[PDB]
Amino acid sequence: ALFVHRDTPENNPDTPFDFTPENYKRIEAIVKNYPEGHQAAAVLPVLDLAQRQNGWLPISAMNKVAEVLQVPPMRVYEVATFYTMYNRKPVGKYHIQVCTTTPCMLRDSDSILETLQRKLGIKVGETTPDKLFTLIEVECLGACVNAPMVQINDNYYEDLTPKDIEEIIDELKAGKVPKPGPRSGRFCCEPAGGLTSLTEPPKGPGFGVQAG
Amino acid sequence: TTTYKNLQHHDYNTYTFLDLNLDLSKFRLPQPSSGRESPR
Amino acid sequence: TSFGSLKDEDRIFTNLYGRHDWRLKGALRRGDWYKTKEILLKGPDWILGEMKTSGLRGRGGAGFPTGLKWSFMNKPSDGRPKYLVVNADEGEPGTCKDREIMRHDPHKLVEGCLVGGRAMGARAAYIYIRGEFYNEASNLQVAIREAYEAGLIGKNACGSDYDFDVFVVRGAGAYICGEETALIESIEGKQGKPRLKPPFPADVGVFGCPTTVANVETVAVSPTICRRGGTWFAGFGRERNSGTKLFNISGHVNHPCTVEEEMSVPLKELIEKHAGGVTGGWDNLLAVIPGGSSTPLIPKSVCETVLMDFDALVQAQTGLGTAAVIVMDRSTDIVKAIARLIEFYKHESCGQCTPCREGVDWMNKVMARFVKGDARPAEIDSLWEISKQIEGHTICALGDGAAWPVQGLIRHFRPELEDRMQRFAQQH
Amino acid sequence: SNLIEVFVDGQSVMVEPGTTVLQACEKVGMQIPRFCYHERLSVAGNCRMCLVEIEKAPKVVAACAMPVMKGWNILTNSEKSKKAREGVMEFLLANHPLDCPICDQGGECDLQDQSMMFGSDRSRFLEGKRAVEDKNIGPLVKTIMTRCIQCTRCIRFASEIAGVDDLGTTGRGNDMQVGTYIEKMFMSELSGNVIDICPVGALTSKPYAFTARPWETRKTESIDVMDAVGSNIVVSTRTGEVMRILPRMHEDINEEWISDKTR
Amino acid sequence: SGVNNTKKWKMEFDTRERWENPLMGWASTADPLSNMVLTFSAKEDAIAFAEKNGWSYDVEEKKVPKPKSKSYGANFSWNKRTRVSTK
Amino acid sequence: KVSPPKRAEMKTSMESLIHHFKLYTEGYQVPPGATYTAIEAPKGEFGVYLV
Ligand SMILES: Cc1cc2nc3c(=O)[nH]c(=O)nc-3n(C[C@H](O)[C@H](O)[C@H](O)COP(=O)(O)O)c2cc1C
Ligand code: SF4
Ligand code: SF4
Ligand code: SF4
Ligand code: FES
Ligand code: FES
Repeated sequence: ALFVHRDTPENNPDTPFDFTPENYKRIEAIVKNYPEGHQAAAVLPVLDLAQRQNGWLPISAMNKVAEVLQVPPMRVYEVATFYTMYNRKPVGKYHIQVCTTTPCMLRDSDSILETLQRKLGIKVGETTPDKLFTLIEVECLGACVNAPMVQINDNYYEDLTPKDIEEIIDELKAGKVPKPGPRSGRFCCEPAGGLTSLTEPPKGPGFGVQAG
Repeated sequence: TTTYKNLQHHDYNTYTFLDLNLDLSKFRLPQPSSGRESPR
Repeated sequence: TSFGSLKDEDRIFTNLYGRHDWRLKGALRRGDWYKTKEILLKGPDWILGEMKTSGLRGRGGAGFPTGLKWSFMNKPSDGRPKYLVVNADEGEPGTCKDREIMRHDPHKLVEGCLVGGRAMGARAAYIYIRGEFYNEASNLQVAIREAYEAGLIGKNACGSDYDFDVFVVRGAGAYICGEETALIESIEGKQGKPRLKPPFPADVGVFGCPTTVANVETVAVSPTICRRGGTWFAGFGRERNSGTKLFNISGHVNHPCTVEEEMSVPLKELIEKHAGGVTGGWDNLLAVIPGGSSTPLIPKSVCETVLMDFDALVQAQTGLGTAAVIVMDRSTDIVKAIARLIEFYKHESCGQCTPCREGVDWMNKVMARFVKGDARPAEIDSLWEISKQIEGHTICALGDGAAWPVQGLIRHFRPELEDRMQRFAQQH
Repeated sequence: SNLIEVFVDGQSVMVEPGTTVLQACEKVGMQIPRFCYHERLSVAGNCRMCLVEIEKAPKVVAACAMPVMKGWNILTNSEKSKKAREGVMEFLLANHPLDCPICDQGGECDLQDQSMMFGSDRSRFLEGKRAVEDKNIGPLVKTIMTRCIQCTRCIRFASEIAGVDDLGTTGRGNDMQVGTYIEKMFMSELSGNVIDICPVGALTSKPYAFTARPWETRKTESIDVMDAVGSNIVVSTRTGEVMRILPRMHEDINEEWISDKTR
Repeated sequence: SGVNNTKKWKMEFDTRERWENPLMGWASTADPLSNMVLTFSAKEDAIAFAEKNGWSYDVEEKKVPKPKSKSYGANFSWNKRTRVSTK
Repeated sequence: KVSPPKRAEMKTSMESLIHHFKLYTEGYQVPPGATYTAIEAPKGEFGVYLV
């Protein structure tokens, strides 16, 4: 949030972090995904590769990327101060970020914010003493249709009522990832109780070929 | 059919994506070079 | 004419919200990869020939013409390769369309990077995509490996000379990266800071090499628009605004949907026929938006007679961008909503243009004071005046997307604000 | 002969290709305002102050970057080329902290004028400004980055004239803030030239922190010593004393600037 | 970055002692002819003015800046070495 | 630019501060030109050939 470092002990440039050799071998696929020159362009997934080996990209891990790439270290922070997907602070296990833009707000996301806020202690943007949940008020998530919407570090839970959020978190605390997907039965974005467009088996190959 | 056949997107880890491109490098041709190694 | 029905034979993005093997072995069942040989071998100049006759305009925010856009690079060699790019970054609040076409028919997308790649003449296409679309994007690489397994890509476009590959790149959740150019720099591994436009992408782009920054629809339509249209496809929509379109609907509705119709349908039927009518009735429907968010309002006084052409809406003072329709009913705090959009663009913009670092954030504070009503009314035409100081004063058209939601809000709902100026004025 | 007819309120100018509208207008004298641009640093339109209505266009162009094609007539004093500025400077002056008397660069501000010359009288801004943290680069260079204007005229110095790549731009929106993400000292050669470059008095020289004010100077033009380059200098006096060292422009020696030792 | 102080041919004169007034700390002088700016319009006229009063002129010539080629796109080269960072 | 602003207004509104900082250092920046004004004071045609 503050977009600048303060060299704490747990966030100093000598912390324990280093890519396991399984991850080195993942890099050389990505640097052969981009040309010989301009090998400094892999910063987005590569730096994200660390985000998945651990949350809370430390200052040291950012500086490691410069070592594998021999890019200037400052050109690493530029990316990591910019994009919201990354996490630089110590984050929880789940990182339950939520939409609050108009269409999802208009569909009573505040209640999804209240019921979620009402039952965890985290107001908006801080941790639990268990270090599991780190609620965030984020803005859009693409699935603006299935209107209430959250995210669990890659997943998508949608069309969820204030009642259904309770159904979720009672599982995550001592269970599993409970079926990322919509509720109310609509498959992905069906018209919620009766489908109207396809209604037929589509045409097979070579239908309507224009004499090629 | 009235059954959701995209079911195979729930049991993906966080590494599942990039693990695929680990395979793809064998199915792929080689790439250009700008002459330089980098802008140095 | 009185179009708008679209007998389902002409569904072009079939398996839109469906099932039955989105994976390979079932996209072929729907019509895919069929005559890609001679679709590819016949020639590029033929393809750009047909797509112009198709009347296929842009499907992002500008509605720019294709063919033109792609024929900007049918050039001869210059020394370095030709790439292709796709805005898999949905972005806007309402565009879930490309959270859907990615799965449920990935192969159609893959065609256009291949077909359109040679129709310009390319070497390899990159799909940047929103860094939240993990499982979404995961559906691609499954489809794309199997392409290589099928000998469809890699040294042989279905057994041809045009070597090609479909690499995918993952973003990190930034709406400006959905833009035409910062996209390129994000893909380049930098901040999503755009460029200026004497260096068009077609003369210089990614890796300093020329590009065609397409969007998802414009390419996933390419296979089954070039083997099945060019003149037929033009018959749909209207003259300039010809084709189909993956509309999308959200907000104050019975059943919000992702429907696609014969393009330019009248607005009323999209809420009546499909995606069942607004809650309550039609003393409701207070202030629809046609587009996603970068388009202005419409106060229901025209929403009867709306015709969803790109250009007929310019009489309506909107410009159909992503066509992610939003609807709003009577019982709402509308100025809270439209102000959220400027709370949206505040958290979002790259922060490079001067009149977007502190035009957007400047409007954010003002509208936020209008929701409480403790302002005064003389701002209401000042705030207009600054909205005009950002139209043609910014690199990217976000300013055009950050100004129009306001100007439309003001073109009609001036007096709704005037009330709150009085309501507080009673409160000392 | 590799020359293009170009018009500036009727002038019949001829210019090489790949030239901006500035390098044309600069011939005559229609000197355009500038915050993102320097005559020697890379081009980057971030300020968006050099706007102008090219004739027969609904849209204006950032003259810093837009090259010049045949038949183009400019209107520098149009209504639309001043509305494009009275707005801009009226944007910059909404997060700027009113510190001119505090500011080291009183008469040496390239913003105070360009708010007078082309900015309006009144700042209708009435909401509330922002703030930014102050940095600890080193003893040469003070930092007031509450008034940094995100111009990128510094960070493109290190990356193209001194080869350091440390003074990145951190963040987005108004919340963006230039400076290192970390606590590092930019004590290398030519680090002092960044003071002459930042037109704002955001960063400036700690020794000449507040010792004087520029109109008070009696400027004498003289030559560097202490390295065998013999570059040129502007010396700043005050009542028979010395307060600053400043450079002149000779196109062969250094180019425009000096090294921190002799500064 | 402003350059209107050019276009002219100021003819200031050399400097001499500026001692410190021992009472106040003030600075004081003997030469009244020290703060003697004079704006001219062409160098060919300046020497004619100073020779007309016999003063040993010492000219410095103009320093015109070159016309430089600055192509925005070349910041974004494939081949070349000007590939900037941070946009 | 031709008058100093309200002292309470130079103290919050930025632009009014800058002008206050340049009015009272640099000033108006008149155009070139010339006049011969006049006014009948008690003496008579008091006037100025300001240039
Ligand atoms: C702020 C901003 C954000 C944009 N975001 C997207 C986006 O997320 N996805 C997209 O396809 N286009 C986006 N655009 C519009 C793109 O320029 C457009 O999609 C692209 O040019 C494709 O043009 P086409 O329709 O001819 O293919 C955005 C434009 C602006 C100004
Ligand atoms: S308008 Fe805003 S988001 Fe677009 S380039 Fe300028 S600063 Fe960045
Ligand atoms: S940079 Fe300094 S002198 Fe210039 S306007 Fe800001 S505070 Fe005043
Ligand atoms: S410190 Fe000065 S030169 Fe650097 S970005 Fe800020 S205003 Fe521009
Ligand atoms: S507006 Fe809520 S997910 Fe997009
Ligand atoms: S002065 Fe030209 S865009 Fe900044």
